[PDB]
Formats: sequence, C-alpha cells, structure tokens
Amino acid sequence: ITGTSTVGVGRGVLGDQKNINTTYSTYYYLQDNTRGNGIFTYDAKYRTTLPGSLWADADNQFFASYDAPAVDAHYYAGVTYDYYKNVHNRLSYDGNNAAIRSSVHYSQGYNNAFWNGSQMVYGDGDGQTFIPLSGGIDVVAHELTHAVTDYTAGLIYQNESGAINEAISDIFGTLVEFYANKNPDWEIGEDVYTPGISGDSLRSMSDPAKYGDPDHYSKRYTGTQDNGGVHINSGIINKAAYLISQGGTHYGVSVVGIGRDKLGKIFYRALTQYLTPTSNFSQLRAAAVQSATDLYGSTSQEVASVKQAFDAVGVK
Ligand SMILES: CC(C)C[C@H](NP(=O)(O)CNC(=O)OCc1ccccc1)C(=O)NCCC(C)(C)C
Ligand SMILES: [Ca+2]
Ligand SMILES: [Ca+2]
Ligand SMILES: [Ca+2]
Ligand SMILES: [Ca+2]
Ligand SMILES: [Zn+2]
Repeated sequence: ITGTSTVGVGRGVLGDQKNINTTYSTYYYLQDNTRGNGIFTYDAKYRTTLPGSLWADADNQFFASYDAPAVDAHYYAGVTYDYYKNVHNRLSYDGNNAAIRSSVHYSQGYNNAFWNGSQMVYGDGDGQTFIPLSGGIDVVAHELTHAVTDYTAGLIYQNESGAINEAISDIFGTLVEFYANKNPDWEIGEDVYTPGISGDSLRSMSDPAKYGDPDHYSKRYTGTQDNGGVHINSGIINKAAYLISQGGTHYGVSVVGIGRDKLGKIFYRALTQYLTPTSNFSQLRAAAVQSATDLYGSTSQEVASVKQAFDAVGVK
C-alpha cells in the first residue's frame, strides 16, 4: 500500500527483540519498502486461503504472541534478501526485485512451510513437531530459495532433480544462517523443531544419516514417497556441500575444505548458469566442477575439492 516508511519493534518466535521495517497509512503494515519492490507479510488467520490480509497493527509495536511468527517471517525475509543482494548481486528471487510475500498462521497445527509458486507460507506447527516455522532463519531462507531455484534452474520437484532442488534450499538456508551469524550451524530447522527435545533438528548437512537420510549415493532412496525422496536424497548433496566447505574424510575419501563463501559462489553459479529443470546428481557434479573452473581455474584446489566431495558421496 501507499504510505511512509516506518520502523516498528517486536519480538520473534524465540522471544528475541528486533526492529522491523513497516509502512504507515492509518495502520502500521508489515511492508518493508527498503528492499527491492518491497517485502510484504500477511495474516492467513488459521485459514488456507492465501495470502490473507496484509498485516496491520495499530501502534507499530509487535510484542503479542500472535505477532511473533509475522515478525520473524518479515525480518528473516529481509536478511535473506540482503544475503542474495550483497553476496551474489541478485535482486530478489527473480533478479528484478520482485515483491516478496509471506503468509503466517497458515491453517491449524500445520507442521510445514512452503513456496506455493508465488509466495512463502508458514504453519504455526502443532507445538510438538514444530513451533511457528518462521522462527528459523534457515527455514525462511530455505523457502525463499525455492523461489530463486524456480526462476533459475527450474529443477523439477521429484526424484534427483527434486533432491537437488531441496539441497539447494538447505545449502542457501544454511549460508543465510551463517550470514546473520546468530548460533549458525550445518543443521536444518533446529530453532523451531521439537521444542520438547534439545539438540536435534529436521536434517543435518554435516551428518545426514543422524536423521535417517543417506550420505552416499549407494544409499539413495528409490521409492515413490516424498516425490521420490526429495527431502531424503537431498542428504547426499547436502553432505557433498558440507565437505566442499568444511572438508573431511568420508567413506575413506579425503576432501580439503575451501570454506563457506566459496561453496556459496560455486553453487550459486551452478544453479544460475548450468543446472536445468531435469538435472540429475551426475549433472550437478559436472555443473559444480564447471562453476569452480570458471571462478578459480581448472588446476585450482577449489576444483579438486569439488571432485573429491562428489567422489566421497559416490556421485560420478
Ligand atoms: C526447512 C523445513 C522446516 C521446511 C521444508 N518445507 P519445503 O519448502 O521443502 C515443502 N515444500 C513443498 O512441498 O513444495 C511443493 C509445492 C509446490 C508447489 C506449490 C506448493 C507446494 C521441508 O523440509 N519440509 C518437509 C518437512 C517434513 C514433512 C519432512 C516434516
Ligand atoms: Ca501492536
Ligand atoms: Ca542455528
Ligand atoms: Ca540451522
Ligand atoms: Ca528440538
Ligand atoms: Zn524445501
């Protein structure tokens, strides 16, 4: 809506206070005009009709329990925008500063979050498996990264291309978490997953097998559940990404780590220049090798490490 840019203050899902960019016109709206063509956050009001209503608040203070998921969806969308712009020179998910829209309070007891083709959507969780999912910066960045993927590589959401799609969202979700630098790790969703259990997470990139996901191509899921295992086989690529960044010896194969910034550069370039909607794991390896070659040279350590990492997870 048309109005003037303002700065509100509120508390997120985990009880942390933060400033948020808002817009004043009669009400204060969760509309951040400081980034691209805006970041807009909506109330889905426990319904499934989207987007719901643009979040309106009387006083620009967002400390109510009901406000918390909105505060975090809005704020972490801003951090994710900043990551893509500052680190990769990418302006929003389409590269042209498309408005970023999110809805919170989607459905009832909803243990998931998603990109629906046009916007981000966050459940509140059931309080057992999840608390409101926008409380995780890696989750928010995971969702916005689906939009980036859809506008670029266009990876079809099934089988190997879908597992790459998932891994790309976990990788950049994690790199955004490191960018913000608050309790960063190589785990996925730990801040909002299972409030009754400390120290777990939905997935692990450093050790996918800890939560049942394969860490080697020979252990890939070949069934039909989960669109052919997109959230399962992502572990194979997540592990390769982890190894490229941090190094390690995995199934006897040693990888020299090159750090998270170079991981990000290599995978961003692969995603935006080389991957196609039907890319499989072998084709991702080739894309990553080519990207590292473009950036660092064919004889580089970076290229050598990409090859070792994919070798370690059994992808040729
Ligand atoms: C990062 C986590 C917290 C959320 C993450 N959500 P996601 O974006 O991968 C779910 N998305 C999804 O299924 O998209 C498919 C889709 C396409 C088009 C329109 C609508 C939906 C996830 O791993 N979901 C799976 C969760 C489960 C079922 C394993 C608990
Ligand atoms: Ca208020
Ligand atoms: Ca963390
Ligand atoms: Ca994390
Ligand atoms: Ca937990
Ligand atoms: Zn996903």
